[PDB]
Amino acid sequence: SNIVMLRMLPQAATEDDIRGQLQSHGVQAREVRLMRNKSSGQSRGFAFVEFSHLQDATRWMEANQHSLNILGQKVSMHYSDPKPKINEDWL
Repeated sequence: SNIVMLRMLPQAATEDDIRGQLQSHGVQAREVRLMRNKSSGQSRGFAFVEFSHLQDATRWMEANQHSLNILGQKVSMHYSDPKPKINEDWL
């Protein structure tokens, strides 16, 4: 899988906090879904982070033993899908 659902985030965390954590492991995020949007609803105490490479999700997962820590909150990580297999990317 290349998606990393980050459950148990705080309200206060940002898209940019996560950019920091990804880059500390030396992993690009392809995309980040954490607050900001309003519309789709990314502002709940989770993220839906996606990687360019299926291995890279597993990289960030296992290199943190399947738990991160952002603004002190203990965050869990879960594959919410294998990959986005929609035929559209603007729907």
